[PDB]
Order: sequence, then structure tokens, then C-alpha cells
Amino acid sequence: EVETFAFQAEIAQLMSLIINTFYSNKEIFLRELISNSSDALDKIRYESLTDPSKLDSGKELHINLIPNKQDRTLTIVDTGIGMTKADLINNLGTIAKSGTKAFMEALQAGADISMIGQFGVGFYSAYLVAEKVTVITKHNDDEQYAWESSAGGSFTVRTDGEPMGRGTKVILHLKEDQTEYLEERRIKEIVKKHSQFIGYPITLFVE
Ligand SMILES: Cc1cccc(Cc2n[nH]c3cc(O)c(C(=O)N(C)Cc4ccc(Cl)cc4)cc23)c1
Repeated sequence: EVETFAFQAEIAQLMSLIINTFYSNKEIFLRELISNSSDALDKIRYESLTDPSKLDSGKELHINLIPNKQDRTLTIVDTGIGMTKADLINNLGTIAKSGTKAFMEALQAGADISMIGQFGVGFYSAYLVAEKVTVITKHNDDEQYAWESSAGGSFTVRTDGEPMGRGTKVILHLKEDQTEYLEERRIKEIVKKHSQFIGYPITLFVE
């Protein structure tokens, strides 16, 4: 069964702003997603000190960037802590509201969309390049879930597909005019410019 949820008003507004605003510096979405992967990897590295059994679902702590020109998708995979069904919906809850509002006000005060991550809502920058985002996640304490949204004020959640052990996979179904983010040289340049100091291996898969 598929569950359909409405985004909180501020999020639906933020997502419309991101989609409708003229903003050429779209490449910032990647830094935001990598930064989110990095935080999940730190959380699993930290929980594994006190409880080593939390790494039974996978020892390797890494980020994989997977472009697929046939499906027109860019996949960002990590082996971080992952998210429970509760983490999924709770992170699309009241926490994001304060950040969204502060970001919304900053933009009116002259800040630009590249500052989105400082407000903890960097994920939504994925809608600068993606017409639809699918998020597959697996936490040690729960089952595998698939979150999906093409914006429009709603998102869906369902029990997920091939098992992934532990972590989060972000599948960006790119807009027709955003296929440059499938090119090896373009992804390399962006990772080098914005994510050069990430404390985890970043493997750019080739096709
Ligand atoms: C649909 C959806 C729902 C909730 C949050 C997101 C943001 C997101 N983008 N890329 C990610 C990669 C990840 O490994 C995680 C992850 O599993 N974490 C434990 C770290 C984490 C949690 C909350 C936030 Cl706000 C940021 C990082 C999340 C994200 C997207």
C-alpha cells in the first residue's frame, strides 16, 4: 500500500520558490546532498563506538555517485545510519518549519538560494535539477522505505526493491534541460569545487 502525505505549508512554499525562481547556479544541489550523506555517515560512525553491532548491516562508510543516462537519473548512495519510517516523516515535520521560515526571510533580506544548507533544508535544492526525487532508506531498527515527491504539495511513503543493507539512496529524476549532471567531467568539477573536504570516499561511477 502507498501512503500519500501533504507537505507542511512552509515546505510546499519553499519547494515552489526553488522550482519557480530564476537561478542559474543550480550545481549547489550536489554539495547539499553530499553534506546530508556525510552527516548520516558521521552518525553511524558515532553509534558504532558504543555499539559495534550497528555495523553488521555494512562496514564500509562511503558515498557513491551513480549517473544513468538511459533513465536520466543521478543517484547519490550512502552507507550512513539510514532513516526509520518515523525519521522520514518527522524530518518532513515541524523541525524543518523554523529553518524554512528563517531561510524564506533571509532570501527577502538579500541572501541567495546557495545559502539553503545553513537552514537545514538543503535537500530541497534537489528540485533545482530534478522533476521527481525518490529516497530509499534503510535503518538498523526498521524496514526499507521509499519516499517520493514530484512536488505539487504531496509526497508518498511505501515499504520498499533490492535490499541495501543500511543507508540512504537519493534518486534524482532530472529535468530534460539538466542532463549535464549526468556527465563525468561536470560531476567531477562540482565535487572538486564544493565537496573536496568530505571525510568519506566519494566514488563517481562511470557508465
Ligand atoms: C526525503 C527526506 C527525508 C528526510 C531527510 C532527507 C534529507 C536527505 N538528503 N540526502 C540524504 C542522505 C542521507 O543519508 C540522509 C539520512 O539518512 N540521514 C540520517 C541524515 C539526515 C537526516 C535528516 C536531514 Cl534534514 C539531513 C540528513 C538523509 C538525506 C530527505
